[PDB]
Amino acid sequence: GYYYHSFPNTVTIPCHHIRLGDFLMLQGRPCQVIRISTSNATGQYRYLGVDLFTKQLHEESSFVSNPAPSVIVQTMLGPVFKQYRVLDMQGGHIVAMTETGDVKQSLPVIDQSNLWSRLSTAFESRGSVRVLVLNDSGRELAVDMKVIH
Repeated sequence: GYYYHSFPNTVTIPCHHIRLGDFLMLQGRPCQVIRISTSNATGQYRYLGVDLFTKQLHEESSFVSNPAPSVIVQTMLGPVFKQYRVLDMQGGHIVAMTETGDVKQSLPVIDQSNLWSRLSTAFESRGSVRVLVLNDSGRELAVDMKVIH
């Protein structure tokens, strides 16, 4: 929103800031966007994405909000990520630890954009590596990485 005018574990993203490859909630599912089009009927943006967990395709159109006179905004929802430290890497999954010390013994890593390989080289050469983590009804998934500098 803004000052208050408004547009779970999701943030509102204006559509002009959405690009191919971004993660969005489509039909309630975390997806990587693979196509952006415009509806002939409504003129709104339409998003086609691949579910990060199930790999199924989902489509959803933007939501048009009009919170104030002459303010008209198309938005989608994106997921909120958690950042965990990486303590160990064993056979496609990692031992991670949260900001408060909570150990996650077997966190799977998404098979996407060479993440396991990029994570391993960054881990091999550990303290500065973080994983970005999404949750699907209790199921956590490492979907990206970050080296803190």
